[PDB]
Amino acid sequence: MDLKVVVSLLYTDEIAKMQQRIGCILPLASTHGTQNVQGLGLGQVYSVPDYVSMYNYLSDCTLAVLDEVSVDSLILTKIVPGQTYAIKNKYQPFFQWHGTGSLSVMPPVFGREHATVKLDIVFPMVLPTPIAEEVLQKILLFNVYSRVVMQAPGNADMLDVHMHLGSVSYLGHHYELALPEVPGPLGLALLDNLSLYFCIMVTLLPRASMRLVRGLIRHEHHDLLNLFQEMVPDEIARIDLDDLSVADDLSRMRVMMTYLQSLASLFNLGPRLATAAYSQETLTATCWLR
Amino acid sequence: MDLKVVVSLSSRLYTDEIAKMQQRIGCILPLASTHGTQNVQGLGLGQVYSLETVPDYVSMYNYLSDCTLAVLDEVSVDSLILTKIVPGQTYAIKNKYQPFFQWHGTGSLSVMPPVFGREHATVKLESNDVDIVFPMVLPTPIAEEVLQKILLFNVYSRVVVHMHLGSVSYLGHHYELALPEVPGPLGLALLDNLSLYFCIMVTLLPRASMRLVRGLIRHEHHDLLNLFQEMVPDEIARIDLDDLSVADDLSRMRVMMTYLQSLASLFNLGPRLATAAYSQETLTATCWLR
Amino acid sequence: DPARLPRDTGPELMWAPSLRNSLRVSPEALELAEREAERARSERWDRC
Repeated sequence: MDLKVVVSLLYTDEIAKMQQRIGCILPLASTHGTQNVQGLGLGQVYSVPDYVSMYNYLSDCTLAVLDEVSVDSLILTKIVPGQTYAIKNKYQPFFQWHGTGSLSVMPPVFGREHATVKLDIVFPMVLPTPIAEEVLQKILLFNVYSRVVMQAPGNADMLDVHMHLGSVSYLGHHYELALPEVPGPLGLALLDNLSLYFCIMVTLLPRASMRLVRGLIRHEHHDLLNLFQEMVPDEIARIDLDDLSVADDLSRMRVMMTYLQSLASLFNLGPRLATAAYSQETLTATCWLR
Repeated sequence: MDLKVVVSLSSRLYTDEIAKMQQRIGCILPLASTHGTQNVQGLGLGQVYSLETVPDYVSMYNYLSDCTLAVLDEVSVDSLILTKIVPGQTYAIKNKYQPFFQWHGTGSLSVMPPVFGREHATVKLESNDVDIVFPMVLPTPIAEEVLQKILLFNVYSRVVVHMHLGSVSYLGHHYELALPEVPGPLGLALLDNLSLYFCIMVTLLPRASMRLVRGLIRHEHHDLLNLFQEMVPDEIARIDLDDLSVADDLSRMRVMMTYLQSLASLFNLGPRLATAAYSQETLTATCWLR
Repeated sequence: DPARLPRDTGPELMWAPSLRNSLRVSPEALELAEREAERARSERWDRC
C-alpha cells in the first residue's frame, strides 16, 4: 500500500542536525497523510519525566522511520507489520547491534540532551533486548539504592552501587552509563514511580503467596506442586500472619494484582522489532514489526 | 483473498429470532472449523458453556483461544454469512455489546467469555433446538480487571465484601458479573500455575526494596502506600534485619524480570485484539489480530 | 525436606514417583510374622 507520511513545519544547522539522524525512528500521532509538529515523537509527554506513561504512549501510537528532511517538511514512512524496513543505529548512546538480535524501543532514560533535536522532536532509544532488560534492572536498583542512601547512609554505600551498576555487559561490550547521581527525593526523577510500584508489589508478595497457598491447599489434590514448592521458600515468609481483615486483604490483593500485571507488561520491553542481517559497515539493518 | 463462511441452518427460523439476530450484527463470533460451510453446531461457546448452572470460565477461554474468530454481518432465514478473522488481515469491528463499554483511543480489544450472565448475550434458536451465545469483547484493562476479579473470587471462596469483588466499575457504568463457586480443576490449574510463579517470586524477591519501603512508609505517604494504613507488615520487621548487598540483588532481579514476562504471558489467555483508530461517532474501529 | 503425592505410573527418569517405585508392604502380615518370630526368639532365649 501507500506508506509515506508528509508532515509540515527550518534552517541550515537544523538541516544538519536532522540529517544526522536520517535512519532513526520515532512515533507519530495518526496514520494519515499530513500532520503537524505536535503529533511527532515524545513531544507532549517528555519535557515531569515519568517512564510508565511514556511506555504506554509508545505502545499506544504507531512508529515511523524518517527518510528525508526538506526546508519545511519531513518525509517519513510509518511502519506496518506487513513488510520490512531499513533503520539505523544513529543514537549517541552507541549500543553495537548484532545479527538476528531483537531490537527494542524504550523511552529515553539516557537524559534529554543526548537523544533529541532542539528545534520539538524527541527520538526514542533503539537497543537490543538483553541490554534493554539489563539496563532496566540496573537503573531500577540504582533508583532504590540511591533512595536508600538518601534515607540511610549505613545501609549501602555510593561506590558500592557504582562498581556494579554503572556498566552494562553484553558479549564483551562493556559499556558505561549516564546515571543520574542526583535524583532528588519525593518523586520528581525519571523512573520514580516504577520503583514505587516494584516496592509495593515486593511488599505485598508475601501476603499474596501465603494466602494463595493456604487457599489452594484445601482443594486437596489437583496437583502436588503447590505443596511441593512449599519447602523452597524460607519459613520466615511462611508463618507471617495467616489472619487479616479480608476487606483489607482483598483490597491489597487487587492492588497487587493490577500493579503486578502493569509492571509485567512493562518489563516486557514493548514494541519488539526483529532484525535479520545487521551490517556495521553500513550502520543499517533489515527490520520489521513484531 | 476471499474470507466468507456461510453457515447453513438445519431448519427454518421464526420471526422473533430473526428480529433478535439482526440486532446482533457485527459482533465477534467463534467457529468450529475454518472450512467453507458449517452447521449451527460448533458455532458459539454454547457447546462448552451449556444450559447449566455451574459455569467454567477458563475452559471457555481455552475454547476461545483454540478456535478461530469471525464476525457476523449478514443474517437471514436458513442462512447467515460470517466473515473469518485470520492473522495478516485487517477488519472493522462494530461496538454492539449491550454492556456499553466506551472504548479508549487506539487501545487494544480483548474477547471474553460472557461474564455478564448467560441470558445477556444469547440467542435462543429453538428452531434448530440449539443455543448460540455471543462472546463479549471489551478493552484490555477492563479485561484484566474482570480476570483478576474472577481469580480473586475463586481464591476467596474458602474464607468468608462480596459486592466489592464481584462487580466491576467503569467510567461509563459499573456492572455486575455472574459468579460460580467452583471452576473445576482447570481453574484450580490456573491457580496452581499462579501459586507456582508466586512462591518462586517470594523465594527470589529482592531485599533492598523492602529496606527502601520500610523507611519510605515511615517517611512518605502516598496512594501507593495508604493501603498499608501506615502500618509496617510483620515480614518487613522479620526480613529487613539482614545487610544490603548489591550482587545478590542483581542476581535476584536477573531472574525476577525473566519470570514476570512468563507471569504476564500466562494472563494472555483469550485472543487479544490490538485495534487502531476507534471513532466515537461510528462505533467501529480498524482492528487486526495480534 | 520431602514432598507428598498420591500416584503416577511408569517412568524412565529414575527419581520420579510411579507404581513400580513403591515398596510393597502389607502391615498385618508383617506384624503377624514379627510377633510369631518374637515368640520363636523367646523360646530360643531359654534353651541352653
